[PDB]
Amino acid sequence: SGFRKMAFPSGKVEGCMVQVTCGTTTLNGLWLDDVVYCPRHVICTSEDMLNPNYEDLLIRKSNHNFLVQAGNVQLRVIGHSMQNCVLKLKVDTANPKTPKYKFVRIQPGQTFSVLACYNGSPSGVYQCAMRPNFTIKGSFLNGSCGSVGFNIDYDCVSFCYMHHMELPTGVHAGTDLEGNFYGPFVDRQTAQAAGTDTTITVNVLAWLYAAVINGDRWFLNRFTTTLNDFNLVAMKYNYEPLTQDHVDILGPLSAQTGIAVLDMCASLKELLQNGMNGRTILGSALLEDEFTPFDVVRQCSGVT
Amino acid sequence: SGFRKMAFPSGKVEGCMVQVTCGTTTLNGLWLDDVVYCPRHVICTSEDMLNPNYEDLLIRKSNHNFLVQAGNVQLRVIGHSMQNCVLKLKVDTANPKTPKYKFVRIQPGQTFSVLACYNGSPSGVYQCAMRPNFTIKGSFLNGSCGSVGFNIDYDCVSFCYMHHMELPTGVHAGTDLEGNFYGPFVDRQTAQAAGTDTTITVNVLAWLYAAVINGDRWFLNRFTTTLNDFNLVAMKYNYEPLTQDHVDILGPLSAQTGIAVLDMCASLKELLQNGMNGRTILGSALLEDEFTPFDVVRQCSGVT
Ligand SMILES: Cc1ccncc1NC(=O)[C@H](C)c1cccc(C#N)c1
Ligand SMILES: Cc1ccncc1NC(=O)[C@H](C)c1cccc(C#N)c1
Repeated sequence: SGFRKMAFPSGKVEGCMVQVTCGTTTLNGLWLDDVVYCPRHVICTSEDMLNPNYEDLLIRKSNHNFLVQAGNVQLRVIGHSMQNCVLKLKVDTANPKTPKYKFVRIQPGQTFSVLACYNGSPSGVYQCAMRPNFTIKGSFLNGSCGSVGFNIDYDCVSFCYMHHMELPTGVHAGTDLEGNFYGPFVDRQTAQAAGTDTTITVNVLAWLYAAVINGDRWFLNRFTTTLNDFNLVAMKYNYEPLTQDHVDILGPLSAQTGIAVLDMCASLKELLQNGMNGRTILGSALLEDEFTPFDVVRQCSGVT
Repeated sequence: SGFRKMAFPSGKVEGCMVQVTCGTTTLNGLWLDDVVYCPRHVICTSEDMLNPNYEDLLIRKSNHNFLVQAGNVQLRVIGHSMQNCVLKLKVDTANPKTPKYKFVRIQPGQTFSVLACYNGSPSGVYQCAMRPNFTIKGSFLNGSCGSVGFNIDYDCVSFCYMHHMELPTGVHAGTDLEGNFYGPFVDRQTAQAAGTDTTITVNVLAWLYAAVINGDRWFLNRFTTTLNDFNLVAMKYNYEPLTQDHVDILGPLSAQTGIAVLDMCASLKELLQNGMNGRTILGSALLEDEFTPFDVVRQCSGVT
C-alpha cells in the first residue's frame, strides 16, 4: 500500500565517495577499484572556466597535485588521465568497499538515484529522471560536482551520471562515467541552451497504473483511443509520442490491472484535456513523469 | 539550485538490517550492538493476529525459535524480551557495522527517512513526515514490517520509527524503538481509526521559503496578516494552528530571504483562499508539508 518517489539504498555508493582537491578547487570523486573518477574541471580556477583549454591546463599538473582523501585517509596518486570531461586518477590502493559495478549510459526518460555529496561526504539521496532534453532537475549547490547517479540490480551498481554543471536556468547537466555529457553541454562558464523539454508519456502512464493499483481510480473513464488519436493530444500538450515499444513495457501493468494500455491512454487524454478538477492522484495535483514502468513494477512487487 | 524530497544516505542503516523468522513468519530486524529489535508480531501466525495475547504467545517461544540472519550468516540468540510492541533479541555477537545511534521519539509533523526492507534486504529509501494524526503515508508491502525510520546528525543515526502495520485505509502505523506505538494503534487485525489529519502549517511555510530561495516567487503578494487572522484561515482549511514556536523556527528562512514570517503567512492565506490557479511551486501543484524548517535550512546550505 502506498506509492513513493523511492531512491535506491545508497550504501554501496557511499563507500565509494572521496574528496578530490587540485589547487584551490575541491569536488567529489568516485573511487572504484584503484581508480578515482571526477569532473575534469577540478583542475580549473574560476577564471579558467571562462574558456578552458583542458589539455593545456592538465599538462601543468602532476600526480602529486591531485589530493584524494577517502574519509580520513589520504590516497596516493600514481597516474592521471583525461577521458572526455572526466579525470581518472590511478591510485595505489583498490577501494576495499568497491561494490559490483558497471558504467552505463542511460536513455532520456530513464530514472536514477542521486547521492548528493559535498567535500566527499554524502548529504542526501533522491530519485529523479533524465529529462528528454538531457538535463536533470536536481538539488545541487557549489561543491556537489562529482556526485553520482545510479541504479542497482540486486548487487550491481550501474553508475549512469556524474554531476558537472548548473545551467543559468537552475537545471543540472552532467556526464556518463566515461565523461561524455548528456545533451549538448560543454564544461565552460558560458550560457548554454537546453532543448525544449517534454513530458515522459510512458512514465505518466506507468504512474497512472500505480495509482490504480493503490486505489486512486477516479480518473478511469468509459473511453478508449488509438495510438494516432492519443499522439495528436500528446503533441498538443508537449508530451512525448507514444510508440509500440512504450506499449510493450506497460504490458505487465496492463496485465496486473486488466486495463488495456490504450484505455489508460484515453484516461490520460481526458486528464490532459480537462485537468485534475481540483483532485489528486497518488498525493499529486499534476501528472507525474519520474516513474518508469520498471520502477512501478519493482515498487509494487517489493524487489530488493 | 533546485529543491528535492531528499532522504538521508541510508548506508549506516543498511548495515543494521537483518531477517528475523519465528515459526513461519519472517520480517525485518534492526541489529544494533548485541541486540536485534523487531515487531513483536513476528511470533504470531495470521490467526493469532485476530486477538493476540502476546505474553502467552511469547511464553511458548525459546531463544532457539528466533532465527536471525544478517546477510548470509546466522546470529546466535542468547536472550529474548518483549518491551511494549517490540521484541529485543540478545545475540552473542555485536554488529561490527553499528553506527553511533540514539533512539528518539519524534513529534507529529517531523520528518524522517524510511529504509524499506524485505527479508532483511533494503529495497529503497524515501523521505516522509509523521502525520499530525500519527500515521505515515509510506510505501510498504507484506514483509516490510521491521523497516525503520531515522534521521542523521553528522555521524549519529537517531532511529525514530519501526514499521508495524497497514491500516484498512492504506496508511501506515508503527512504533518508536522502545515499541510504543505512535498514535492510538494496537498490533491486532482489527479496523482501527486514525484521527482527523491536518496539514503541517509550519512545513508548508518552510517550503514556501525554499521556493523563494530557488526562484519561485509568483505567490508573493503585497499583503500581511496577524497570527489570529492567519489562524482563522488555517482552521477553515484544516491546517494546524501556527504558534510563536513555529514562527521562531522559521526565523533563519525569514532572515535569509528578508520576508517576514507574517508576510509569508499572508501569501499562504491567499494560496489557501484562491488556489494555485493552474500554476506550480517547486514542481508541485499543491502545498507541500513534508519539509520542516530544519530540512529546508539543511538542504539549502548543503549540510553533510
Ligand atoms: C554552482 C553549482 C551549483 C550546482 N551544481 C554545480 C555548480 N557548479 C558549477 O556549475 C561550476 C562552477 C561550473 C561552472 C561552469 C562549468 C562547469 C562544468 N562542467 C561547472
Ligand atoms: C500487509 C502489510 C502491508 C504493509 N505494511 C504492513 C503489512 N502487514 C501488516 O499490517 C500485518 C499483516 C499486520 C496485521 C495486523 C497487525 C499488525 C501489527 N502491528 C500487522
